[PDB]
Amino acid sequence: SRFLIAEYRHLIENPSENFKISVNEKDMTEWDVILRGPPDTFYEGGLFKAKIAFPPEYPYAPPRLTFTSEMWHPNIYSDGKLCISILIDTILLSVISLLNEPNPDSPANVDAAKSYRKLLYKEDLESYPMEVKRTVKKSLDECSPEDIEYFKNAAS
Repeated sequence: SRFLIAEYRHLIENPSENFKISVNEKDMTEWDVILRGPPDTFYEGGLFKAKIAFPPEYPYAPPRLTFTSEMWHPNIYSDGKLCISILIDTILLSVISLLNEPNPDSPANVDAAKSYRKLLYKEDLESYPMEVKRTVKKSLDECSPEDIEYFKNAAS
């Protein structure tokens, strides 16, 4: 519980341009994140809620990451599991980077993968982007104006 608590205080002291964290009031072993969609990508105006659940042992076991928000990405499953093994500070900023560079190896969510392939091979130029803009719109709907404040703001 001790590294956690240092990292946690570290992050609250050092607010990030592109994620808010906070402890799950109910569950100590979970942090609620919102990570902002990378600009100049389909995820442009994101704010995607998810949960980092630390197992009992943590440092020994890796933290699990699950999106609350509906996501459209080939590497995120339909339930929002994103298997960390691909690529906390670092982990979030890595996930942000992955949103815009799907990994063609593990195709967690098939529909999103097909859809991305279709964009790449110029078979369908409209779906993948619009499927993301959907999850973006939905995310802001599901986002308290307190939350929306934090971000564009801590961008100056």
